[PDB]
Amino acid sequence: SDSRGENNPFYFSSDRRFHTLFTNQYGHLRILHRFDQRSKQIQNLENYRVVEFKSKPNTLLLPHHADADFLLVVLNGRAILTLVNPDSRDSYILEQGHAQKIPAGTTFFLVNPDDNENLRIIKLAIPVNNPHRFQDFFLSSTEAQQSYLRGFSKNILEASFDSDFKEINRVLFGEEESREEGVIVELKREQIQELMKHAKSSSSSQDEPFNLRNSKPIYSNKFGRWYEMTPEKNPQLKDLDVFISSVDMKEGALLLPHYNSKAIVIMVINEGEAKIELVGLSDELEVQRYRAELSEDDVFVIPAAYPVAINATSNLNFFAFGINAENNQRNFLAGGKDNVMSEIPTEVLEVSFPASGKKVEKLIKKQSESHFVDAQP
Amino acid sequence: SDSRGENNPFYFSSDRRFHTLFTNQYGHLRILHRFDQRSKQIQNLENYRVVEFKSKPNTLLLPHHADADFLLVVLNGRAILTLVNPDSRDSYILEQGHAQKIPAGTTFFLVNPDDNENLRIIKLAIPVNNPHRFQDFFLSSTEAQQSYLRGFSKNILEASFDSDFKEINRVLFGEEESREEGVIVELKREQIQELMKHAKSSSRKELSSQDEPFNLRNSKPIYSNKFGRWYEMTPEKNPQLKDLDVFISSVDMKEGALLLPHYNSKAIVIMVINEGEAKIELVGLSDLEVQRYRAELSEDDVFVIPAAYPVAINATSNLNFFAFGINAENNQRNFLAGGKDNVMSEIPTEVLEVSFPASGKKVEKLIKKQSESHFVDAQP
Amino acid sequence: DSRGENNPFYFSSDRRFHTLFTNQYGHLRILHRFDQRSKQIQNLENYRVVEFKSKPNTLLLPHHADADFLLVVLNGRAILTLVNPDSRDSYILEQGHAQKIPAGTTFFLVNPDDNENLRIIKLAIPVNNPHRFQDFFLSSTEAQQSYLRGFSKNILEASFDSDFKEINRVLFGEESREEGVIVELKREQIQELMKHAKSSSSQDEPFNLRNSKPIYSNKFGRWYEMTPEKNPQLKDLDVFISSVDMKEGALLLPHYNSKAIVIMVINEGEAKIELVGLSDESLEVQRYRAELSEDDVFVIPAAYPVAINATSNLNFFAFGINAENNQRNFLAGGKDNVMSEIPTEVLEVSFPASGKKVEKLIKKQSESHFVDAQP
Ligand SMILES: [Ca+2]
Ligand SMILES: [Ca+2]
Ligand SMILES: [Ca+2]
Repeated sequence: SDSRGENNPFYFSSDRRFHTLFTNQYGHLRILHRFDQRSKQIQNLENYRVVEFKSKPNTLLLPHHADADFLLVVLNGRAILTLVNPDSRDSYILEQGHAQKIPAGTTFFLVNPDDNENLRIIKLAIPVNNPHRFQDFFLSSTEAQQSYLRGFSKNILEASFDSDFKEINRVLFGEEESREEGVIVELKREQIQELMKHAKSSSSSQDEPFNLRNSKPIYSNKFGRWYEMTPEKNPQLKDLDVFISSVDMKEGALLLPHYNSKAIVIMVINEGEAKIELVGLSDELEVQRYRAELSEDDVFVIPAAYPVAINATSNLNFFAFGINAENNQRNFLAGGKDNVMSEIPTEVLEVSFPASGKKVEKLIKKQSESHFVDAQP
Repeated sequence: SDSRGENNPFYFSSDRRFHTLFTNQYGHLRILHRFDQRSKQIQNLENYRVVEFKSKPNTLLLPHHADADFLLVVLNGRAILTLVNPDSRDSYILEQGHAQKIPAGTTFFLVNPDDNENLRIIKLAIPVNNPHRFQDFFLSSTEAQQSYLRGFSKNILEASFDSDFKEINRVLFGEEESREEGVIVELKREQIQELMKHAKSSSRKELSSQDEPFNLRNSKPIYSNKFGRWYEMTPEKNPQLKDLDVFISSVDMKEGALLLPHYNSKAIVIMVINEGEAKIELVGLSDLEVQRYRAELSEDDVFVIPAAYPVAINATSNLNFFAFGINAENNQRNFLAGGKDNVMSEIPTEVLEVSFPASGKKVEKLIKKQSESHFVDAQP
Repeated sequence: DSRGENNPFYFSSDRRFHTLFTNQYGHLRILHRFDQRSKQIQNLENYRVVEFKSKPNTLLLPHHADADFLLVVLNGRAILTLVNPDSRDSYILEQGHAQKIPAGTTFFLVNPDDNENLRIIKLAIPVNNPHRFQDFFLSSTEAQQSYLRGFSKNILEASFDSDFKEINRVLFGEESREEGVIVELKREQIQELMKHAKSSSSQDEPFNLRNSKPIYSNKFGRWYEMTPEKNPQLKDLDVFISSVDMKEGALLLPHYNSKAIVIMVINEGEAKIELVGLSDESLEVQRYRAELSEDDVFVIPAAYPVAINATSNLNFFAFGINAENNQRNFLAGGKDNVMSEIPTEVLEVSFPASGKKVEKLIKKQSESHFVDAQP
């Protein structure tokens, strides 16, 4: 009666739950299948899309903008993010863990300055025109796509650029100098240098990128570490009412059963393997079990209030976006810290469970560690 | 053009428009049929649900949390509301009229500390995961439901509680019969008093804390006379209400009293009958003739007054109803008769002259005939 | 290529409006639902647009609607009176004036001019149902019963403290009732409620974007714009308003609004508009074109590139939804040209020609925003 694997509606595997928007020899862009189409239980995520981006060393994703706000996050590798504005531009160096909100319609390009490592990015998108999807407008002209400038008539273009259409087509379109093949190209090492010296490394600005990784972990012991930034801590995060998390776990570590009070969590596996257990209510009852094994790039959604537990089967790190973030309270159901069960009066425990109240409190204090424990032990 | 009784889409009778979520000898929890499913004319109430809870003396609603924001209101009686947080807990004693916003996901339990009076509660619910409904997660293990802790596997449970499953199952699940029968149990006085010790009181004389239970009945009525009185708290005056953009009303009317025709400018009102009976007249527009919506209201019935729709209420017995005003911010109640808050009496003569058949003279005259305000006698 | 009536972003005065009421003294029309014509602008589903036109010395009878209104005077003059529970406020509205009318506010409208017509466009935000609103007229005419008629004899008698007969005579009169919701007033009358009114909570009264410094301005056109960050009423609605003047033969350079969904209407004149979308295997652009005439409405989705040719002297007004911090990115010219902010190395690979050449072309056009439609 359990919902496991690809039958688990909260599981979005990279193997079967993504759609490739673009892919070539240098990298790819993939968009996660819609949340609400997979399950009505997370219908309120219908206004969010998730994009995964990967590109090989010394690559560049060409200038483009979208009718969607983006909360870009670097899961693995390093990158140069340049936001191009109407009368200025800003380049930033994003290290693993760095996040940055990109207002909708902001033209931008991305570089993987690393000479040997791939760049992996996870991006939360909030569409503007249609609540369920957005469009990527590439200003560039490649064999894979026409520049949107091509949408204007000859007369408009000639009067706009104060030039003959033959020069315009020759220089910008190349649709009788040759154009690149796709929206992800490889740059010469020297070129990466020029772009690199102009970028600014992040050392909570309303604009500049931030790294939750270099803040004090909210939870930290021998089995795991948990970094988290909330809208209370960051203005970009407050605008989106979203919190972000980055958690490390050693092989054999267990993230104890817990539930987020009001936040809907979208998590992604950065590296490692994990077994996750989610509890829902069956459908005047009985609990509905949702199980899944997560691997690199897999996405999983933890609905607000649904109890959850994660067992790391290998060293692991996962990232998470918390929707409806403001004042979320993480309620643990075991351990000696943030444990809501330990906050219930003896008299209430007496009637809430079969055994006596004192017999329940005794069992509750058994586990002396908090948040992360030995999966065995 | 007269939709009345159970054919009135804005009427949600206690009799046919509720679904029982749980019921037993000590009390029951019911949820109103979805608003949007009844009428597209109130489509924007789709993200709201309404729950009615009623329990006997000395009872307790076991600890649980829900994926929905709650605006809990004690319609009748008194209760101890305890909010159990990750690392602490707060208890409050709620007298009739008290309201408190319970953030989504907050584990809480509820007790009727009164020895002879029932506890009647009405909750405005705003679901988080799905806009149309929420789930109730009970931590307890009873014959009626499994603890959500059961959803986890034995290995996770053992590791989590650092104990053998044999013990865990016996202590928390047990499926002699040690478990209670349902999610609402009866407690002994000693237990009640013990759950009362740290419970805080609002105390009108004291200085209130914006994040704790508040009672609109301890404030000065906005309207008040021989026939009825109206208490009201708005988001402008309360942060909990502001976060929800909702106002709350508590209206007292004596038998034979008429609540004059009026309309709320922008708030969509969900009203519920606390005690008594009344006849309601709501005015809508047909798809230009007017469309009439009438209903006879009694205890626990819910009725929706769409924003801008004119409405009048006639109390056929002493009455008290409570109301939730959605899209509340800066709402302006426009009365259509009487000598106060009457929008008509604010229309220049020349405009009244062409607006109605008679001269602006005769019209302004008919307007000033009623010297009462808000509440008048229903049978002069 | 989608053009004319086949362009889903084009909402013509000729066939995309529905008349709510019309008589010899004026009419009220509401635009067909945006989302019903195109899913590309589904997020405009909670908005409606109404066009109001009344001749000299007319009055729109007192009424209220379960919808927030942002009323704009396209052409003409007007007296807007907001009738509250315990008071009333009259405002003189000149061409270009805008005023927000909170939902449920009873108001009446007068065209005090002797010859000029009153033309208004209203942005509406429904309260009870997201897709439409109800207009409640207090008045009693041959076209509509007063909503008071909805209450019973007993309620009415007790409410007004009078026998029904008098009530039914003074208010309903099914010395008779007018023909419709728009009536003509004698000059004497106009003068009356005219002198009471007030022209030119301060930041809660009508405002006029044309009394501000144009954001862009030259010999070919000028652009007046008021955003949420400059007006409280606009901030509540998260809407910006625009008034653009263009002389015949002028070209508004290719550009796009970063996050604002724009609803524009042609006040006077005619224009040619070119919008760029994407088709949905080389990815091709989708061209949306149309000729915009008086009262026509056209929607520019956020992020969609657009350009406009004024084929006659022209003025258009626009509503910007999701306005907060909108960034208008121009794609040519000197000022606000995002292409000129792209580094040489990046341009080098984004286009066929070399970076230096791309840069040379981009700088060829030294003029900004508005230019002559001639190279
Ligand atoms: Ca027990
Ligand atoms: Ca008359
Ligand atoms: Ca090139």
